[PDB]
Amino acid sequence: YQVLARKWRPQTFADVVGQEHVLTALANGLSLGRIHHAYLFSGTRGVGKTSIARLLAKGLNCETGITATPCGVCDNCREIEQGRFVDLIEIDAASRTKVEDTRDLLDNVQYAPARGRFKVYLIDEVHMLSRHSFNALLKTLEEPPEHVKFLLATTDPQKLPVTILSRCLQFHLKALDVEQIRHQLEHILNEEHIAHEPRALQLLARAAEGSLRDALSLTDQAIASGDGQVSTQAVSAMLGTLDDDQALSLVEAMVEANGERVMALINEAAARGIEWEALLVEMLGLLHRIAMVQLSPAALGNDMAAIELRMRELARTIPPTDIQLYYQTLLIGRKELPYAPDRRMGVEMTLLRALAFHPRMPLPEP
Amino acid sequence: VLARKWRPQTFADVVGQEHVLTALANGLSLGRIHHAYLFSGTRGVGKTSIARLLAKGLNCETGITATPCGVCDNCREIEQGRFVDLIEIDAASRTKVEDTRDLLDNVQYAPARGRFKVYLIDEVHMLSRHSFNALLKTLEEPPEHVKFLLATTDPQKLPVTILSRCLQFHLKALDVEQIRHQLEHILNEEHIAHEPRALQLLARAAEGSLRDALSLTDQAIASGDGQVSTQAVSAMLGTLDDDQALSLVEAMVEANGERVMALINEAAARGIEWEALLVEMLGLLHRIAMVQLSPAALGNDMAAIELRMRELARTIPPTDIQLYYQTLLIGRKELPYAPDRRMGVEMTLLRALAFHPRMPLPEP
Amino acid sequence: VLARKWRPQTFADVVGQEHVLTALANGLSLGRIHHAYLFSGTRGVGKTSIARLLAKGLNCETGITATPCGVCDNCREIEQGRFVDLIEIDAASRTKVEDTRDLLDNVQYAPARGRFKVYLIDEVHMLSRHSFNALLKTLEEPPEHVKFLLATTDPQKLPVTILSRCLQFHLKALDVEQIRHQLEHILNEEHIAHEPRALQLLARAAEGSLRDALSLTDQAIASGDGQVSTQAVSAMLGTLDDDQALSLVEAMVEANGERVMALINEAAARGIEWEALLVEMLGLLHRIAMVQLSPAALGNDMAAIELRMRELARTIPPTDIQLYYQTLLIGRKELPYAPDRRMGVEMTLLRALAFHPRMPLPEP
Amino acid sequence: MRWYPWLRPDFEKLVASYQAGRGHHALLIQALPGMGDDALIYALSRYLLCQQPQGHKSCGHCRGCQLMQAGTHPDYYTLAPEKGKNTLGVDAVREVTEKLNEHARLGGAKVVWVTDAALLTDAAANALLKTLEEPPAETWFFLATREPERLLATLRSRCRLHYLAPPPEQYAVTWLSREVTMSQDALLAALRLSAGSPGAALALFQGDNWQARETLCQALAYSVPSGDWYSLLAALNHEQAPARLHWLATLLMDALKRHHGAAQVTNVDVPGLVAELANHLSPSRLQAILGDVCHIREQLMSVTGINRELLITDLLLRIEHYLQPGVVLPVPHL
Amino acid sequence: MIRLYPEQLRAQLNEGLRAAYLLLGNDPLLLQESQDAVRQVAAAQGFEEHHTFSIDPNTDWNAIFSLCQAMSLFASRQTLLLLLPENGPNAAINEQLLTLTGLLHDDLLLIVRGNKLSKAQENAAWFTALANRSVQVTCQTPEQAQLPRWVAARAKQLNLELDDAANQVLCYCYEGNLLALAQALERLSLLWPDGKLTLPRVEQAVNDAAHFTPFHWVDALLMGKSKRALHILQQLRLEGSEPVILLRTLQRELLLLVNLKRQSAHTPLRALFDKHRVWQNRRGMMGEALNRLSQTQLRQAVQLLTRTELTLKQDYGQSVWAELEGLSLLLCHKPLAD
Ligand SMILES: Nc1ncnc2c1ncn2[C@@H]1O[C@H](COP(=O)(O)OP(=O)(O)OP(O)(O)=S)[C@@H](O)[C@H]1O
Ligand SMILES: Nc1ncnc2c1ncn2[C@@H]1O[C@H](COP(=O)(O)OP(=O)(O)OP(O)(O)=S)[C@@H](O)[C@H]1O
Ligand SMILES: [Zn+2]
Ligand SMILES: [Zn+2]
Ligand SMILES: [Zn+2]
Ligand SMILES: [Zn+2]
Repeated sequence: YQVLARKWRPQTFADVVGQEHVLTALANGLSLGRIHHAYLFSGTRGVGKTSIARLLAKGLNCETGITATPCGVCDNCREIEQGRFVDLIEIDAASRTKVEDTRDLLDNVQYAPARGRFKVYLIDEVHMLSRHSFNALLKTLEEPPEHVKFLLATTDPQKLPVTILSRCLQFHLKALDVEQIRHQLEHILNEEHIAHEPRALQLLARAAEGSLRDALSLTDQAIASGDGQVSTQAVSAMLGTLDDDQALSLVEAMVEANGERVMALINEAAARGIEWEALLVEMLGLLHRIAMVQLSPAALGNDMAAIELRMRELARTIPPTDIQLYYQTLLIGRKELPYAPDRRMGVEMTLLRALAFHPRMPLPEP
Repeated sequence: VLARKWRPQTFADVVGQEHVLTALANGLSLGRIHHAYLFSGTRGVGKTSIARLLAKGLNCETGITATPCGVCDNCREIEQGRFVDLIEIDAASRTKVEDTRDLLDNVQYAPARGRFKVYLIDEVHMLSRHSFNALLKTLEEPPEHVKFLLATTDPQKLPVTILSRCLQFHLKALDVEQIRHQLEHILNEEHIAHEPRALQLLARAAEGSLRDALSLTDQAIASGDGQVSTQAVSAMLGTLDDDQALSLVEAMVEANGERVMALINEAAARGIEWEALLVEMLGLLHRIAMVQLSPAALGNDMAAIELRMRELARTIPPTDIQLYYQTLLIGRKELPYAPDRRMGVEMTLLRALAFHPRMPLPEP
Repeated sequence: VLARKWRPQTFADVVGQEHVLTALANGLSLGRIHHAYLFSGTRGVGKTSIARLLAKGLNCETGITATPCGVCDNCREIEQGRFVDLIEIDAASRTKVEDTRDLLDNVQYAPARGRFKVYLIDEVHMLSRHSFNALLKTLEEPPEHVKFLLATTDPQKLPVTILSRCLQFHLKALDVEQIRHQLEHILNEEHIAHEPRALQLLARAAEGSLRDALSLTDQAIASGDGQVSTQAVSAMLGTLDDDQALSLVEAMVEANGERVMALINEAAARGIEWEALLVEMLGLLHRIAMVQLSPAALGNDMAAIELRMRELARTIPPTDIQLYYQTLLIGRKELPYAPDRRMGVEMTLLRALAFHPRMPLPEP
Repeated sequence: MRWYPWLRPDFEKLVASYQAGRGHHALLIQALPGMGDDALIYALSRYLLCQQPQGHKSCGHCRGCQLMQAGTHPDYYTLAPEKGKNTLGVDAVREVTEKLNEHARLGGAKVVWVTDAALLTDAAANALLKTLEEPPAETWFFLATREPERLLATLRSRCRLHYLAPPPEQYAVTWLSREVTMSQDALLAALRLSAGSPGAALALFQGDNWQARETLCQALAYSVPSGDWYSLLAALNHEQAPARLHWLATLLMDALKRHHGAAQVTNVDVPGLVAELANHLSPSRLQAILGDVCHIREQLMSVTGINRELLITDLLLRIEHYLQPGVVLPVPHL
Repeated sequence: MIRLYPEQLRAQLNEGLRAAYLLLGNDPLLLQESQDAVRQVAAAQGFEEHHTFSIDPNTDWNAIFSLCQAMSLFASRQTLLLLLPENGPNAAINEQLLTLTGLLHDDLLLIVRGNKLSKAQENAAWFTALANRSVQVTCQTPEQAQLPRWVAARAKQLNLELDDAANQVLCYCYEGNLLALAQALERLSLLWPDGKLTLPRVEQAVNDAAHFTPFHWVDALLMGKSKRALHILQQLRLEGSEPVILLRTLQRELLLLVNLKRQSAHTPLRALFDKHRVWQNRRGMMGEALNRLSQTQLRQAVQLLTRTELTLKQDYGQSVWAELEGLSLLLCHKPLAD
């Protein structure tokens, strides 16, 4: 039933998120008509590079004329928001199968719009183009026709000659903070009338790395497994992480110095098919928080509650010095994983180390 | 071949993709279906098995169920692949490139036998810009009586437009035990001979893939006598299959140098897999360290060195074993900086040697 | 862009290049006109602007002057770039590689309109071995009525021979105050709002490249929408100095958790390149550690800080400082392996706090 | 290319299976460099590409024997690494793949040879396997690698591993005591510093190289007791830095090797030198030095164009630092 | 081969034209001057065609060799100008030139140009040939004692009253790059036509002119207080200097510094300096450094340079300047242990 990944796909410029500064700059250009021949959009993957690119081509060929506020009904706006527009050629330089469609289209520039004001060329990562067609651009960019405009996007503007960077109007899109996506997703589920446990949103949040598009993609899987709810339990399930309870229930047992419980919970956990690196990412998480409340009892979230009494205990009861050790012990733990002959092993071996090097009850040697 | 033979038939037979079958299943059992599912995953983790198993339940004559009855005609037919309403497209095949374009343009909005025309696309991302839009247009206007199951090993190669229309389900690689524990079952149910190790080795071989893990069991059965045994198997992978693994640790921990050094040279001559050797030592430093946390940690094949393993266990200090383990881990990383993959290995043991309790000490 | 809109039209319109202006102006007042000039310096310092003015006082219908009237058709079409006797050539372009090779093999000895047939070659070091010897054979035999105005950002890649027959003029970058004071003006005459802070956040940013500064100032209004407030300026130009990077160091020695944490929150609030924060910190610690050995250890812009830094220098034992350097240092090294970047930092300071010299936290 | 002797015992049986029917279509030869890999593949292939073989070898007349001597033939494909880069592409293979799906131009047996399978992309590999799963009737593949381990398990599980193990020490030495006269211990060391591959040992001498060594060795000789390692600059600074660096290492490890009582030292050439090291250098200090040396070397190797002088002139001074007492020593990390 | 100075050249030219003219030396302008002085008299004879071929092992020598092999049907002639390598005629070029040594004819004037020749290179078959027909014009940058005199003489021909003290300052900056000195003169000619270059006038023009060589930075670092040092650094950025060239420049002087300090009791600072041969005045300054840089301070400075150099080429563009700054401060005060 309508995967938000589509239902919240940005339509206007207003719909985009937090990237104001880089939108304001496009709000002007389109309003004052100051249309340059080339637009560059740099950024990690997951940032609305392409997305914000369409929102340009939706404001260039719009029949309402060149607007910053396109109308969602005109035949041009609809087809643009469906990846199928006669003057919107979408090239993926990173594409292997389309390499010949990449070369032939850049050497065969059409100097006449078939249905729109201008002819829009959307190119995903141009630094990945062939040495041949790459020059096809160079020349067309030096002396570009009036109707043909360009929209470039890169995962790295560095590997792009300074011969082209200087010839375009760059725009760096910063990834989005955790608590920003955390906020969006909340406002999206609240506005879709879906139940939802806070703890679980932050998970979907961080899960998608500063990538709202993705943040929604997951939000959907969660909703599919959660049977219409985003519950920590459905979420943590998918991510294959630990349900705040279980993470702390290890730590608790790690501190207590009793292997058994630990190793036990690992299985109990390996049972649920965890993502080994994350059984540490999640402990480290808590350890962090603990020693933080020892510095300011105030430093405690608002959903931590379900585990709060326990957070506070550990905190008030274990030496910050100490905690700074488990934290670091697991930390360097994560570190080695890639080289531990098995991601589980590494993860078990590592808690043993903690246990072998516990500071109140280490493992004994006859 | 075992791989084909043990293709999942019911969800209950799919190994380690729960967050998925969980959804899908929950999807079906409540008539809540979508029109485009996209399955991302590395090699032989279960993509084609799950999509195929979904379609099997979507069309089962018994009803839309997450539990294909598996005896009605639609199910039997889906099992042999002869299901008119199970259109399997290989977007990676160069041979049939034409049939692809043709059939899709000559779409069948009307299913011939089952309640849904199910299109199953393998490696979707490798589609011709043309197909991409041909499809995309059908996804925008999902013809009812139709569902799209997409499977890719690299979802990113896909156009955000197609992605967005889809319900995305990622497929995680299978932990070792998981794969190995299946091989066990398999082999039993098929009444074949097998030894623990060969099963360990086999699992470790098919990097997180259960498909490679089986197809490898086949070649291994084919290799030796119809018998998945340590020899037979390491005989394909050319693995050592010799206690020098351990025979080497022992020395290291007594600070025998002469011996360790010795042990290696004599190992060089055989033609060992250097990195592989380390991997094994850490391996033991673990079943050991773990035998120490609970005297049950030992397991299946090491009943062959039980005594030895246990001897280390009770004599070397838990604390000290970490440090060994850890040092070797490090050397495995630096394995490629050293000019010689062996100087690397030696460089590394001579390292855990000194950094021992009482080992070699300085002089002019 | 204000870049073109404010381009100098008169020698009185050029920012800080006096030693070059006075020179050119005077050699123009006493009819002393060489056969070829060469302007060298960095990006957006005014090489091009002075070359164009120069060409303008030479072809002023009012006569050869240090003050082109600016209203003659000679001055107007040169301003426009549409002057028959102002052949501009780019040795940097890839596209005009032929019109750059031919315009020199066919020098035009007789002026078409004004008194001179001036040429202007940007980045003259970018010519082809061919075009070089071409311009050499021309300056070796300086055709009258034919002047040469050269510009380069690297007069070293030029053969000595050519550099030999020219009169070089090194342009200096601009002062940060020479720019801030150039904006405060350009702004106040265009009736736009601004805060003294913003103007300095901008000038600095421009690395002596006035061109850039302005090209940046346009965006800051584009995004600030009219106003040139610090907020909008810093928006794109991060908090470039924030004396908090240090406030954190102190907050740390004082062992004022509340502030440390608080301060990080304020940095995170803005969002900074975490690990940048670490190196910054470290490096302070590192100078403070220096300072306390040879006090004359505070470079150029240490001035604002000066007192703050010194205070630490003295008030904190060289040992405790090494402890911090180290602790801090180590936290960076692990940063990418922290559950999350900020956490990684918080969690690393927390380290220091409990592992603090004096003031460390307690247990009950 | 140069069929050495030791390649007969192995060439014998291998052909024995191609003549008896028990030949594997996939032959992976794990062998050192200059140990003969090269010639044994070319050799076998020639036997299989013989129209009228005379028993153990070819006749030299037949279309096959002729086209092969000629070089170009219709069934001998060479899948070397892309001329330039240092890897093999998925492409090269995919074209040579289908290139077999069509019958033999000479109607008989087709043959493929790979330079060093441990040099293809994870992609270039798999592309291959599917070919080996579906073997193209009476055709023959030959893969060779230095390290069969770095080769995809699933892959290497589709071919027969053949260990072209090197010959006894005495044999190799003798075989070299002929190709070049040198003190037999300089012949041994020349062998050991080469994993035992005679051919390798051969090209060491075969330049001003092996004397270049001597130059260095001498240096250390003084550099060790003197405490002056900066002087090494001389011998280590140069185009062959890596190569030489690798030498300074070996010795180093020999010192450690002695420190523990190992029965085998590589540079048997100069026992005086290695013992002197195993003196003014506690175990733990070789360790560090062996460390920086294996590292720095590698930096040069990889980092396109560092300032060799700088690097090496830094390594050295620092070593000296390690020596100074009180100084604390470098440990492997992360 | 009449050996003579630039100045006697014009005189010699008169008496007649000789087979070939060898312009040897490092001074940019004398070479130029002497060069044009030659051609000025050739085209003035019948030499319209003028050619110039640079000697680098990678040249297209068939072009060259065959261009003079040909006598012309219309007696048109030429002026061949060989540009000797930077290092000069190696072993393979002792012949390549020996060949064109017996081809010359009164209608193919040879003018070779390069930096002086080594006693050895001056016996290479070829030179010994011209040894009778030709003439060599010693073109070398005048020494520290005549350096100012030159500026005085020349200035005077530019119709300039350059004061002694104003002469000195100029001679102390751009101390040697005759190129610039020749420049700043015609430039100053321009600032004040019919003006005088008192010490106050020049000294400011030069002061404000504010140009710094990364060599200027280094020299400061040579125990000179960091103040100027650091300034010259951020200044050295706004002169668009590449950091790669700053690194290796300091290296040469920092390494040189290691040896020297290493050779105390090896040979008195004296004898040593000559040995390395960079000691041009720098001797006092080099010495001064070698008195406060501890054997260890050096290394530290060497470890850092490396990190930089490496960090520079492994994450190509991590803003090295940062480190350089620290680095310099190291070469100016006692150090620590991390
Ligand atoms: N999760 C799983 N549970 C049980 N058996 C599995 C699983 N994954 C793979 N297998 C076995 O591996 C064979 C192939 O699995 P597939 O589902 O086709 O894998 P895949 O992820 O589609 O792989 P490709 O085509 O290489 S991308 C099956 O016939 C099974 O025998
Ligand atoms: N010294 C200056 N005084 C006043 N405005 C300047 C000065 N330098 C640059 N500008 C502004 O910067 C723009 C470009 O300056 P140019 O003279 O073209 O610089 P440049 O030194 O030739 O730079 P390149 O082409 O990048 S090397 C002008 O149109 C001015 O608005
Ligand atoms: Zn519209
Ligand atoms: Zn059924
Ligand atoms: Zn005018
Ligand atoms: Zn034959």
